[PDB]
Amino acid sequence: RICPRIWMECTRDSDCMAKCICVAGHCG
Amino acid sequence: IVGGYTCAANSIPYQVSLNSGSHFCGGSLINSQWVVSAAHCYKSRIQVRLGEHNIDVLEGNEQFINAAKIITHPNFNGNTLDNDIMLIKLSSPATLNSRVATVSLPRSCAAAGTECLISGWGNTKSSGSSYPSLLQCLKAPVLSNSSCKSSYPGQITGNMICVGFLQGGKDSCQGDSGGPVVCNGQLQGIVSWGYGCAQKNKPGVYTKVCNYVNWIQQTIAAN
Ligand SMILES: [Ca+2]
Repeated sequence: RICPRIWMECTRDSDCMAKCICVAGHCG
Repeated sequence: IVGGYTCAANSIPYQVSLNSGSHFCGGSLINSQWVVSAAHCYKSRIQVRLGEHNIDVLEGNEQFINAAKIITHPNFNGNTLDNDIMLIKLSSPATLNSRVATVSLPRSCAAAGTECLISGWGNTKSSGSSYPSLLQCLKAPVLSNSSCKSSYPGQITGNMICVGFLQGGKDSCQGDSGGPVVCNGQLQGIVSWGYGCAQKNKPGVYTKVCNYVNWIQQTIAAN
């Protein structure tokens, strides 16, 4: 899914950019 | 960087780490006061760390300088990631020395097949997560515009290039954003996005720096 290659922690999918999802506490 | 190697000491003197409490993106030093990175790495407070090799240990070659100006491209689109480039002006000039040096802006766009060097402290696993202390390096070629557009139908603009391997296994990944792609000693790409990391037929997509040389020069000249 288009997912920027920035390092970002998350708890929900909504925390991430573009089409990144929250995979175990980080966006990817 | 997935499938790369630990960069030698003294290599990649132009690499910087953008830090906002933790490393989150890379960048490239292009003169003693300006850094280029990706516009999706924008944060209102950024500390730039230069002369880094092991990001977890103070080795004694580092310069930590706060960003004074943070300027994203006027046409950056956060949804599509088109025009994904940002300039940072350091609050004080970096001391250029052995360990800290600048990289040249491109004099022409790179042709398909040119071998480049990509570097960063991002994830080294395609599945799972492993974030290295030491800067990782990867040699990879510029792909043809046609292979790039067929890998990502309807998503590649004229401001993007694909660099990597259609076979996968070697690619940049999360935490590498904003970092350098240097081909023949010139900065040709900025780590921007992809689908996953190191997947078959999904090479990394990078901002095509040779489209922005006049915008970079004018912005530096005006600030
Ligand atoms: Ca260090």
